Amino acid sequence: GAMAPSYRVKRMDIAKNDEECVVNAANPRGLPGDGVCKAVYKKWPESFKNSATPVGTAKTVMCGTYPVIHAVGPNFSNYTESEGDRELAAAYREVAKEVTRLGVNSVAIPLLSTGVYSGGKDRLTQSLNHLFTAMDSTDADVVIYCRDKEWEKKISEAIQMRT
Ligand SMILES: Nc1cc(Br)ccn1
Ligand SMILES: [Cl-]
Ligand SMILES: [Cl-]
Ligand SMILES: [Cl-]
Repeated sequence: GAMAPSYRVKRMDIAKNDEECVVNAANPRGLPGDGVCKAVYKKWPESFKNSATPVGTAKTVMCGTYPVIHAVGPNFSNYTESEGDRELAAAYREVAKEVTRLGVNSVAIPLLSTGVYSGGKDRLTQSLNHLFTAMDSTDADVVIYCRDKEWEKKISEAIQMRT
């Protein structure tokens, strides 16, 4: 565990993270995909061996000894708001199980279902709150990666508001 488990946010490529493992915003078929998934494929291509896993689940594959936790958030184009909400919460619970099982002291994590799976909606708050629900009982240092300056501000504010 981390000595004083924390949340942090950084605005940069999750492929350049400084943590002991990474969560991929994966697709169910283990394809190279777009956005976070394509950056992860470029950095850790070996981790996409048998990475396919259903919506609402996480599957870890090692790239050398570095764990890549493939977390499949729902595509809100396909799911109802209600079913999508349930699957998004579930993907993060499976990430918390994997992070715990791996025994890491830190994890780099994107906001699931906020990009091309958002169904063209702003899901920062919805995705972040599910992240907190899952990860709050873990003792890993959590570092959330984003690319948008205003998202960075909002995420930082949401973290600081609970400290
Ligand atoms: N490569 C990336 C892309 C996004 Br979106 C967030 C973090 N890292
Ligand atoms: Cl960068
Ligand atoms: Cl996404
Ligand atoms: Cl972002």
